Amino acid sequence: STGSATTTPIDSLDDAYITPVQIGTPAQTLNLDFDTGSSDLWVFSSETTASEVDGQTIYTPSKSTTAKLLSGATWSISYGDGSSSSGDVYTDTVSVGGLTVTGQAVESAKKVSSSFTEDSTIDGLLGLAFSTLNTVSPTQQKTFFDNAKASLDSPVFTADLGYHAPGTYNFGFIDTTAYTGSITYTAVSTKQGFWEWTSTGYAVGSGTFKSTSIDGIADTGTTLLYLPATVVSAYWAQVSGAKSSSSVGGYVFPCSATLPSFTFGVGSARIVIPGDYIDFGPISTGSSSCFGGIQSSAGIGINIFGDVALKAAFVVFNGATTPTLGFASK
Repeated sequence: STGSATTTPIDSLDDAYITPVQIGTPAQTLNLDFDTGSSDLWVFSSETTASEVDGQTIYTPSKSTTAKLLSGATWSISYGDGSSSSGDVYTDTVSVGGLTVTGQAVESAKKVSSSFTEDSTIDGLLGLAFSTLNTVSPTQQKTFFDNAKASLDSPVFTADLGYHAPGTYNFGFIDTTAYTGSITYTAVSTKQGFWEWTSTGYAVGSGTFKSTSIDGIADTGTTLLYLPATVVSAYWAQVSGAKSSSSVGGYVFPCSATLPSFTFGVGSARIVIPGDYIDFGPISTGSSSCFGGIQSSAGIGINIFGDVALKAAFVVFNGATTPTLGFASK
């Protein structure tokens, strides 16, 4: 089997991407944030504290003939950005882009943090990291991909995120028309439960490539590119007037600037992030200070190849017995 679904930016800045997911019978379609940095499929629901729902579409398990309470199971997750959610668990039929999993754990939120409430466009998350990170207790549950894997034509999914435009998540096949040149594959460590890999270096603009190992994760659920402070300083040093602002929470730059590109290495291959992808717009409405899309990972504890990086590539998440990641230009 295969599946293919379009993923759409939630706003004009590509702050996140949503993908329609069918849950239950008859189908209830929710728009979920596909997150290769976590491993829980959770949704706003009829059980979510009413004051914490503001515009989201909810899953109502009582209206699904295939929903079953997973008795005694609870979940609770805290994300790197300090957001959180928790609740109980149903199993139900879940389909993405024509690919169907029966008996998928659907984690129903009883509580969500303010950042989730305030984002009316995101109805929940669909985790695509390794199932070892799943938070369901006392019986850990599998991700949608893990459940689908054996049925797929090939045990892979691909992320093809757009810049200020829709893109595609495919399951079970590699669309050879969706990228240019060749796909370069690189090793993954699953030790921390992430799609963790090592970039071979970087360049800023038309500058020389610096060969250096940068361990990080491929994370579709993180907006920005978070890299070591040395790398980030080298980038922003090429933008007149750019500075790190403790009050704003990262590097800002004059909105009048033209940003240089940023290149990252994948083995001997190179992925080029155009400068425009690094512009996240005014820090507040009407400001001439703009927020940067490349930020320091210092104090996160891990480097994160988030959407800023991934949207410059066609990315293969190869879930074979020994997982790997593939990157191609597009």
